[PDB]
Amino acid sequence: EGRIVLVSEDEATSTLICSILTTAGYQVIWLVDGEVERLLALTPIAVLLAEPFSYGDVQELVDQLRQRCTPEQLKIFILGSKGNYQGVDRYIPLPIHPESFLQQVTMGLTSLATSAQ
Amino acid sequence: MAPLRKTAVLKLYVAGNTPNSVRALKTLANILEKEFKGVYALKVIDVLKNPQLAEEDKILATPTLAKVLPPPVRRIIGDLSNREKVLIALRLLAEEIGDYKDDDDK
Repeated sequence: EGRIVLVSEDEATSTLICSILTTAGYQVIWLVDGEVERLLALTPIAVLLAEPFSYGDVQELVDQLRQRCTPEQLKIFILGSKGNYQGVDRYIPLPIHPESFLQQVTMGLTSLATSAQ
Repeated sequence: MAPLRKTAVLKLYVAGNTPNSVRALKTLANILEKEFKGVYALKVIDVLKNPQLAEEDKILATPTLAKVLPPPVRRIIGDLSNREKVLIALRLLAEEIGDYKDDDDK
């Protein structure tokens, strides 16, 4: 249960995020926005949305994920500005730091059954 | 465990409609998630959502697997629906990345 999906149009931020989480033992999959079915296909333990989104609405994706997956089974995190939306466990404001991002993700993982398997 | 942020990136070009393309992600993720987790990051682009991306990478067919790191970059075109071939292709890649030395010289 170490699969994390990151959705963002900006490849540079996504590349850094993917590399930092992978070396920590987690697997990050970068998916393009606008495709909920793709998100469902690779249903991770947590979904990372990094602003800004030009091909979709941030609230729309959050709402759609909530409708298909329960909050106890799938967690939603937003990287960018504000992040004060319902269905979001924690938000990560930019600019972000390597240690800061990892600590927030790790702490956010303390939910549901808090078990590796 | 000292090295960090050093991972390989695999790109998958697919179409969000065809079952063989939709399930391809599932077969690719399954093999990488268990056998090679924390080593390879996966990037997926939907050609039906942003057609110009495919044109930029000169890709007119899907599903297509593109190797970003480690370079030189490589292009893999074939049936990704079959887990057997996918595992075989990924296993070969694993051996290539595993055999890496820092300033071996000789």
